[PDB]
Amino acid sequence: ISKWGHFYINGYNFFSTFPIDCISFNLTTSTSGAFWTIAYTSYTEALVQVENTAIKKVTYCNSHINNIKCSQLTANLQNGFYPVASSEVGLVNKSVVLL
Amino acid sequence: FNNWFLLTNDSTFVSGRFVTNQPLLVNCLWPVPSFGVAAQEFCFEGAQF
Amino acid sequence: FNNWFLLTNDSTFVSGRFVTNQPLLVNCLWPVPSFGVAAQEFCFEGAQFSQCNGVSLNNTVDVIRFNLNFTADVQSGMGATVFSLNTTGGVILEISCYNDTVRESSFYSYGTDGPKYCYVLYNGTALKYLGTLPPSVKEIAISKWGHFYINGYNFFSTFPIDCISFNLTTSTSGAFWTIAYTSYTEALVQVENTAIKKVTYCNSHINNIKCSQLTANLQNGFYPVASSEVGLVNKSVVLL
Amino acid sequence: VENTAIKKVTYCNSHINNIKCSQLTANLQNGFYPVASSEVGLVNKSVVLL
Amino acid sequence: LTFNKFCLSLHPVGANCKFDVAARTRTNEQVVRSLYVIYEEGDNIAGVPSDSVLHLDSCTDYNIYGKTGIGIIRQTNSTLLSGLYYTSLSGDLLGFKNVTDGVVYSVTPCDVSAQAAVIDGTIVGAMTSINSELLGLTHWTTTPNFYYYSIYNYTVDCEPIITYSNIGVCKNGALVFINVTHSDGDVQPISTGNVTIPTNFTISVQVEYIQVYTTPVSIDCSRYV
Amino acid sequence: DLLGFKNVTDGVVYSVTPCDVSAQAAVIDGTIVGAMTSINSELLGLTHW
Amino acid sequence: LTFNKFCLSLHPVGANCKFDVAARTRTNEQVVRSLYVIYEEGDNIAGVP
Amino acid sequence: CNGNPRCNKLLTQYVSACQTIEQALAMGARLENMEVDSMLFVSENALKLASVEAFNSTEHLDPIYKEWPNIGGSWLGGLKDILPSHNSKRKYRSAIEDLLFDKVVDEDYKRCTGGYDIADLVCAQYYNGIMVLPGVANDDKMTMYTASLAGGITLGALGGGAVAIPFAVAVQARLNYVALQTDVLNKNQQILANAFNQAIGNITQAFGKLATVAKALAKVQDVVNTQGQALSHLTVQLQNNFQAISSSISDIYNRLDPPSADAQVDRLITGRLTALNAFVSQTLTRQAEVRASRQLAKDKVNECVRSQSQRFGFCGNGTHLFSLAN
Amino acid sequence: ILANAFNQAIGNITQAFGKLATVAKALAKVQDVVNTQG
Amino acid sequence: AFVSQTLTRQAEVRASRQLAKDKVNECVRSQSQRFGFCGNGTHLFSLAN
Ligand SMILES: *[C@@H]1O[C@H](CO)[C@@H](O[C@@H]2O[C@H](CO)[C@@H](O[C@@H]3O[C@H](CO[C@H]4O[C@H](CO)[C@@H](O)[C@H](O)[C@@H]4O)[C@@H](O)[C@H](O[C@H]4O[C@H](CO)[C@@H](O)[C@H](O)[C@@H]4O)[C@@H]3O)[C@H](O)[C@H]2NC(C)=O)[C@H](O)[C@H]1NC(C)=O
Ligand SMILES: *[C@@H]1O[C@H](CO)[C@@H](O[C@@H]2O[C@H](CO)[C@@H](O[C@@H]3O[C@H](CO[C@H]4O[C@H](CO)[C@@H](O)[C@H](O)[C@@H]4O)[C@@H](O)[C@H](O[C@H]4O[C@H](CO)[C@@H](O)[C@H](O)[C@@H]4O)[C@@H]3O)[C@H](O)[C@H]2NC(C)=O)[C@H](O)[C@H]1NC(C)=O
Ligand SMILES: *[C@@H]1O[C@H](CO)[C@@H](O[C@@H]2O[C@H](CO)[C@@H](O[C@@H]3O[C@H](CO[C@H]4O[C@H](CO)[C@@H](O)[C@H](O)[C@@H]4O)[C@@H](O)[C@H](O[C@H]4O[C@H](CO)[C@@H](O)[C@H](O)[C@@H]4O)[C@@H]3O)[C@H](O)[C@H]2NC(C)=O)[C@H](O)[C@H]1NC(C)=O
Ligand SMILES: *[C@@H]1O[C@H](CO)[C@@H](O[C@@H]2O[C@H](CO)[C@@H](O[C@@H]3O[C@H](CO)[C@@H](O)[C@H](O)[C@@H]3O)[C@H](O)[C@H]2NC(C)=O)[C@H](O)[C@H]1NC(C)=O
Ligand SMILES: *[C@@H]1O[C@H](CO)[C@@H](O[C@@H]2O[C@H](CO)[C@@H](O[C@@H]3O[C@H](CO)[C@@H](O)[C@H](O)[C@@H]3O)[C@H](O)[C@H]2NC(C)=O)[C@H](O)[C@H]1NC(C)=O
Ligand SMILES: *[C@@H]1O[C@H](CO)[C@@H](O[C@@H]2O[C@H](CO)[C@@H](O[C@@H]3O[C@H](CO)[C@@H](O)[C@H](O)[C@@H]3O)[C@H](O)[C@H]2NC(C)=O)[C@H](O)[C@H]1NC(C)=O
Ligand SMILES: *[C@@H]1O[C@H](CO)[C@@H](O[C@@H]2O[C@H](CO)[C@@H](O[C@@H]3O[C@H](CO)[C@@H](O)[C@H](O)[C@@H]3O)[C@H](O)[C@H]2NC(C)=O)[C@H](O)[C@H]1NC(C)=O
Ligand SMILES: *[C@@H]1O[C@H](CO)[C@@H](O[C@@H]2O[C@H](CO)[C@@H](O)[C@H](O)[C@H]2NC(C)=O)[C@H](O)[C@H]1NC(C)=O
Ligand SMILES: *[C@@H]1O[C@H](CO)[C@@H](O[C@@H]2O[C@H](CO)[C@@H](O)[C@H](O)[C@H]2NC(C)=O)[C@H](O)[C@H]1NC(C)=O
Ligand SMILES: *[C@@H]1O[C@H](CO)[C@@H](O[C@@H]2O[C@H](CO)[C@@H](O)[C@H](O)[C@H]2NC(C)=O)[C@H](O)[C@H]1NC(C)=O
Ligand SMILES: *[C@@H]1O[C@H](CO)[C@@H](O[C@@H]2O[C@H](CO)[C@@H](O)[C@H](O)[C@H]2NC(C)=O)[C@H](O)[C@H]1NC(C)=O
Ligand SMILES: *[C@@H]1O[C@H](CO)[C@@H](O[C@@H]2O[C@H](CO)[C@@H](O)[C@H](O)[C@H]2NC(C)=O)[C@H](O)[C@H]1NC(C)=O
Ligand SMILES: *[C@@H]1O[C@H](CO)[C@@H](O[C@@H]2O[C@H](CO)[C@@H](O)[C@H](O)[C@H]2NC(C)=O)[C@H](O)[C@H]1NC(C)=O
Ligand SMILES: CCCCCC/C=C\CCCCCCCC(=O)O
Ligand SMILES: CCCCCC/C=C\CCCCCCCC(=O)O
Ligand SMILES: CCCCCC/C=C\CCCCCCCC(=O)O
Ligand SMILES: *[C@@H]1O[C@H](CO)[C@@H](O)[C@H](O)[C@H]1NC(C)=O
Ligand SMILES: *[C@@H]1O[C@H](CO)[C@@H](O)[C@H](O)[C@H]1NC(C)=O
Ligand SMILES: *[C@@H]1O[C@H](CO)[C@@H](O)[C@H](O)[C@H]1NC(C)=O
Ligand SMILES: *[C@@H]1O[C@H](CO)[C@@H](O)[C@H](O)[C@H]1NC(C)=O
Ligand SMILES: *[C@@H]1O[C@H](CO)[C@@H](O)[C@H](O)[C@H]1NC(C)=O
Repeated sequence: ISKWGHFYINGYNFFSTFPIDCISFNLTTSTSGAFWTIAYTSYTEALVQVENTAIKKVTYCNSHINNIKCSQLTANLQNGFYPVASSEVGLVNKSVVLL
Repeated sequence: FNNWFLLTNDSTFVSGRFVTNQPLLVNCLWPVPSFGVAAQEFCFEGAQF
Repeated sequence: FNNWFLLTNDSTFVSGRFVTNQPLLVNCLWPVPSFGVAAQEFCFEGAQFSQCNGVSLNNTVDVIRFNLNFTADVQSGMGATVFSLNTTGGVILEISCYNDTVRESSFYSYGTDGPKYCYVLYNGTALKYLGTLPPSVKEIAISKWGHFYINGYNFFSTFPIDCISFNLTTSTSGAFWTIAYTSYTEALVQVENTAIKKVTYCNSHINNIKCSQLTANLQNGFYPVASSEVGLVNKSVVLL
Repeated sequence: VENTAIKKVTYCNSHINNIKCSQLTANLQNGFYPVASSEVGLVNKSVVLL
Repeated sequence: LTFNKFCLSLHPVGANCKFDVAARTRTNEQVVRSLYVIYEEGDNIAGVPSDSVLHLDSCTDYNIYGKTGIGIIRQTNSTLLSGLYYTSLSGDLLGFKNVTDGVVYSVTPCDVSAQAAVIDGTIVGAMTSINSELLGLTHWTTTPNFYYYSIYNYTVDCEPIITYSNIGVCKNGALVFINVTHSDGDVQPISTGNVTIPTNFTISVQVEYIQVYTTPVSIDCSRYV
Repeated sequence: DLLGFKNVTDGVVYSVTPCDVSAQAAVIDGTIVGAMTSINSELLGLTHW
Repeated sequence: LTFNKFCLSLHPVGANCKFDVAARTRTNEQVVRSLYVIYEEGDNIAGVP
Repeated sequence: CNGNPRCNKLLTQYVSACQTIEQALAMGARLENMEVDSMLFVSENALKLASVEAFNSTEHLDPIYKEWPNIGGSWLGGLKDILPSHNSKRKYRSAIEDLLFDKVVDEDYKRCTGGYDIADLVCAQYYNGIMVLPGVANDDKMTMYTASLAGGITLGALGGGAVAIPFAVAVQARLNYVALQTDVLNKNQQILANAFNQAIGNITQAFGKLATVAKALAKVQDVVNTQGQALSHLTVQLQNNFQAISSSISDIYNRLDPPSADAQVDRLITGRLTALNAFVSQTLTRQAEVRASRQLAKDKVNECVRSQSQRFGFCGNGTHLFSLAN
Repeated sequence: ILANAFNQAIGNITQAFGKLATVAKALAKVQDVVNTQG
Repeated sequence: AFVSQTLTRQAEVRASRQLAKDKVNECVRSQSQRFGFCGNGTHLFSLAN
């Protein structure tokens, strides 16, 4: 469930509602005695390998080597030279010149 | 990734490698044990539980 | 294909082979013999007549083609009118040629040897001027949608024609000519000097391959084809 | 132009100068070049209609 | 057709597009008015011919989850735990899932490409992936990669007129397998023991074509443009 | 491009040709010494032919 | 942004382009009016924050 | 056109381009097939001698070679990785060939129309009108060709059965061709055989997991990748809208009246024809390059494997002795 | 014998050219070259 | 595009011309010692048309 109102069941968005400020639940497994999980997650960029509509491997582009891996679409980089950027530009001053 | 899927608004990929923006930065993980009850009014303002 | 031409709305090909949809499915062929008169009020509803040479189809007729030399020996038994047209809404149009020029929205004053000026008449008055009769007319094709082709070129069009009347003869020339009731079909046509030389109908699998390859003499080899055609099929709808 | 300064100007005022301007060089190498046989100026007008 | 929002109006304000209202006479059609449309993409609202049918094992016109086409739909034993429908690299629908029970269905084209063999201006055989009659051919045989239909009486030793790789087709329509060329072998530079030396020679002539030059073209760029 | 047409009155055929055509000029030592052309007319300041 | 001429109008006559005036609610945005712009390229007039 | 009859009727005015595209592809394939067919050949006796088991036995040796235990002899340790063996998945396959075809790398189209599962990439391409002609027969012919070339070296005679000679005798003949040997008593082929065995073992180790080996691996991987990418691009070109509402002809015909639908479909037709023309041009260029490479390979086979060339530095860097092919 | 074989081979080649895998390959190659040029 | 295609063809024909020159020099004007170069078999002489 996304805070923008979208519901995904097994990965597919079947229905959407108005944006949700806050949501309530109260679930249990009764007497089955089964443990399960709840995940509070955020969006991030990653390389995902899928086999038969199932996730097999996830590589996060969180480091320079991981950035190269994501750029090359492979988790096993062969030895060699790869083009990269020397740095990123962030907060910068503004200069205006007019006649 | 047994109960984890790639979210999509359209047809789903069967096989291959893709660079995508997915909800995968796990802010928190709550394991509900056997014979346990998970009840919460969670508002989207943080998950430091 | 001596008095047969490829119909066109534009410039005409001089030489080469082209796959085109042309009025070439001959529903009926009427040979007018020497010293004979061909008179008919043909309405476009079939051409199963007793004078058809061979076997006549039951399909509807698309185009009617007159194959004859339109020389000075050609005479009409309806006077100056060569073709009487009945269009939608009961509007009568006549194609009439005279020996003298007729003013617009006027009628012939004197009512054989010389230039002939042809006009379209609606209520006995000249509506459109078509021009003089050229000395080399070999075929006149008329479609039920109102288009007229002279030697393959569409010179004028009228309202859609429900049914058309004529009454022609070759006088004392003693020349036989032809009338063809034909329908549109796809075929490969070879043209040399704006003249039809060979026609291949795509009516069989081998003919389909020939039309696809733009040649009537296929070399031995393998060619890609479709395994079948899809016709009438059920419809399936799935929704959430 | 060299360093935003004019160094050489060649006017396309002759046939050889026209070829030089077409080839973007003032020193043509020996060879064959495509050209036009003439220019069309004031001409009559002809209209043909049905 | 499916939409999330659909509205008709007589005013142009906020309209994504407009229709053309026209009057048709016996010989002419004249536009008189305009009808404006405000629409949003989605699937909440669907237009129907009048106020869920699935045909299986037969060619049909399908409209499944907004994807339309012609094909044959078959139930499968496959299990795919993620998604609703699946598409190919070119965007064609390959399969979908029934939401009620999770059963997977596959979609295949009704007609496929085939290879027709033409010898002496007639069709003698056809290679196809579907075991069905085509091109007026009735008899057929099975090969490890395809079905082969032929005018040859199938329930052969002949010269292949048309060959590709190991496959050859005879004028009677029969299918033959072509093997690699055989030769006696090469004479070895051995001078020990029993050896063979070629003695009786005839003459063979072999033809080889080689291209030497092209046909150059000069282009007047100004005259072409 | 239009190549020819016919006069409807008498059936006479007329042909249309371009007024100017492409030519090949020979340049030796920065001057024009000759020209190859399909029209027998003077061009590029050349008289003898 | 620099222009040689910039005019806003409520009439479509002579306008190069138009803006879309809309009302934004808590869940929807609806276009109500149009504001037409007549502009010319240049640098005589410049918009500033 | 994805099987749409109206799209086919529209394309009937463009049949010439499809005719040009199809003829260019069928003639290129035919020419390549006729030069490959002319290139390859086998010999029956050489194939009967070309195996590890035959080289490890003495059933084919002439009675005069009683001293030698088998055909391979001291060289067999290097020849077991090159000669075909019975412990292979396919016939006439060697260890190096299997290693190459596994490290670097179905043709049945009857399974695509079965509908027993979701179609894979090859079947999906076939649904789009793209067929890959069979190539397994070419690989089998090539492996038989190389096996026959290897086995012909030890064939003592051509007019009868499979009579064999020891490999050391052939090596000695090659040495005499290089230079007339004058020390018959002090033959030292053991050093050469040991060096050959060690080199072959190191090459096999490199292929399983030496600049020439790396260059060859890079070249074959590049060839495979280039072959795949062109078809991938051609398939992916079918998703382009070409300034139309949709890339699906069926959707266009289901959403629009025929007069507007035809105008929408014409743009897709033109774009797809342009893509096919580009693919054909690239294919023809590749085919010409591979024709030149095939001429080079034929020269190498004729002058380094079937004979001992007198050209300096043609069969490798050094004084050439013999060459084998896989 | 060599002269007779040469004469027969040349005659067969001429017959093939007027209306033998090498001859077919050469004809296909030259036709392909002409068509590609056009 | 036409120029690019023409240049590629010209390079291919240059390679073919080199092959033809080698064939003329080694099979027609002399008797080559290269095995299997002037056809399949023991070469005797070659003619050209
Ligand atoms: C299926 O389709 C639906 C519908 O299109 C998609 O839903 C969209 O989901 C995305 C996130 O994946 C939503 O994007 C977010 O929009 C929020 C609203 O943005 C407004 O406000 C910001 C400033 O606050 C403006 O810049 C912007 O123009 C809008 O006016 C934003 O608040 C979010 O931004 C913040 O969060 C992201 C992280 O999520 C940060 O990167 C940003 O910097 C910022 O902090 C965010 O961008 C989008 O609104 C949804 N659309 C709708 C219509 O609801 C589904 O994603 C799609 N599903 C799949 C699987 O593809
Ligand atoms: C020179 O230019 C003129 C003017 O454009 C062309 O004249 C057209 O000729 C074609 C035939 O060649 C005419 O096409 C026909 O239209 C008829 C009217 O169609 C309407 O009704 C049908 C349903 O009944 C609707 O589907 C359609 O949208 C229209 O509303 C149709 O009745 C005809 O269809 C039937 O006949 C054909 C065989 O002819 C069958 O294939 C069909 O299945 C069907 O049974 C037919 O399609 C067209 O109307 C003419 N246009 C005009 C404006 O009059 C000339 O053809 C052209 N000349 C040359 C040489 O190119
Ligand atoms: C390069 O050029 C060489 C020659 O310089 C070619 O090699 C020749 O290839 C041919 C074709 O394969 C060989 O001829 C074949 O011999 C087989 C065995 O021959 C028997 O009969 C003769 C009778 O005189 C005996 O001398 C001989 O010992 C054998 O007992 C035949 O079986 C072959 O017959 C074919 O035709 C009949 C008729 O239909 C069929 O039934 C057979 O199955 C078969 O198809 C054929 O006669 C010839 O021996 C080879 N000569 C040499 C010197 O090696 C190469 O092929 C060529 N290379 C390339 C790549 O083209
Ligand atoms: C939720 O459903 C999933 C299936 O989607 C259940 O997972 C399955 O659990 C069974 C029983 O433990 C597993 O069976 C085992 O199979 C292996 C073969 O790989 C075998 O070696 C074991 O001995 C055993 O038979 C099954 O594999 C497993 N499937 C997957 C994909 O993990 C899961 O148990 C269900 N959870 C609950 C709480 O019911
Ligand atoms: C209608 O006009 C056509 C011409 O467009 C007439 O056809 C022509 O008829 C003449 C006289 O029969 C033919 O002349 C013959 O020419 C051949 C040479 O090929 C010669 O061998 C014969 O001895 C004779 O001189 C002429 O070829 C022929 N032209 C064509 C194209 O067929 C036709 O006769 C006219 N019909 C009527 C009824 O007037
Ligand atoms: C790759 O090549 C290297 C040499 O470049 C091979 O290593 C060499 O192996 C031989 C034996 O095969 C060693 O020679 C000696 O052999 C006798 C055999 O009786 C033994 O008694 C001696 O103790 C000694 O091992 C030689 O020293 C050795 N050379 C080096 C530099 O290590 C290697 O085996 C080859 N690899 C493969 C996988 O074939
Ligand atoms: C194509 O080649 C074939 C052979 O592969 C040629 O047929 C052969 O023709 C010769 C004569 O040229 C026949 O030999 C004999 O010639 C003497 C001449 O005096 C004659 O008295 C004998 O009765 C006999 O004809 C030979 O048998 C024959 N071979 C075959 C298999 O038919 C053929 O002529 C060549 N074609 C051309 C157009 O050159
Ligand atoms: C075609 O025209 C001829 C010639 O005008 C018509 O023949 C006339 O027929 C009427 C009776 O209908 C007779 O009184 C006339 O004497 C005939 N004239 C001649 C010259 O013979 C003929 O009837 C017309 N055909 C049709 C079907 O109307
Ligand atoms: C032109 O065709 C129209 C077609 O309608 C003819 O009008 C019909 O004439 C018949 C004669 O039996 C009447 O029964 C119908 O009621 C008429 N229909 C209409 C709609 O008026 C008309 O007569 C034809 N014109 C000529 C001169 O023959
Ligand atoms: C999906 O599967 C369900 C069953 O799991 C199908 O529902 C059946 O539909 C038929 C035809 O209307 C009914 O006779 C049955 O009673 C239904 N079975 C149920 C509800 O359990 C449904 O048709 C399938 N959907 C498809 C094929 O699109
Ligand atoms: C080479 O072949 C010859 C025959 O051409 C062989 O000589 C024959 O050998 C057999 C088997 O021992 C004897 O029965 C014959 O009497 C021999 N014939 C003659 C004329 O001597 C010879 O043995 C073969 N040589 C080799 C090395 O195999
Ligand atoms: C087509 O040819 C006719 C003659 O067949 C030309 O008509 C002539 O025009 C000139 C100039 O006006 C008159 O002096 C003649 O008397 C006309 N001759 C006739 C009517 O027989 C006509 O000009 C030609 N059309 C062109 C050249 O476009
Ligand atoms: C093509 O020729 C090869 C080589 O002669 C044939 O291979 C033979 O196959 C049979 C059957 O398995 C074996 O018993 C022989 O030993 C093989 N011969 C050799 C020399 O290895 C092959 O069968 C032929 N293929 C066809 C389809 O006829
Ligand atoms: C700022 C760049 C200066 C020049 C850097 C030169 C060296 C590094 C890049 C080498 C590229 C090698 C290309 C071949 C592929 C490979 O072997 O990796
Ligand atoms: C469903 C198809 C299965 C595979 C069919 C293979 C055989 C038939 C086609 C051969 C193509 C030959 C291409 C070269 C040109 C030619 O010689 O005709
Ligand atoms: C009207 C043109 C008739 C033909 C003219 C032929 C001769 C002149 C042009 C020669 C072109 C040479 C091209 C190669 C480049 C060069 O050497 O200049
Ligand atoms: C902008 O400039 C100021 C000084 O004018 C400097 O202190 C500051 O770091 C600059 N900000 C940047 C470069 O982001
Ligand atoms: C449609 O399905 C029915 C049964 O529901 C069948 O009888 C009919 O033949 C089908 N029509 C086709 C396949 O055109
Ligand atoms: C136009 O034609 C007239 C004669 O009608 C002629 O004198 C004049 O030179 C022509 N003008 C041109 C060719 O520019
Ligand atoms: C699919 O299921 C059927 C029984 O419904 C069975 O006969 C068939 O073999 C199965 N196929 C596979 C591949 O499991
Ligand atoms: C084909 O062969 C079978 C063999 O049983 C025979 O019965 C049949 O008549 C043959 N058919 C033809 C058309 O010859």
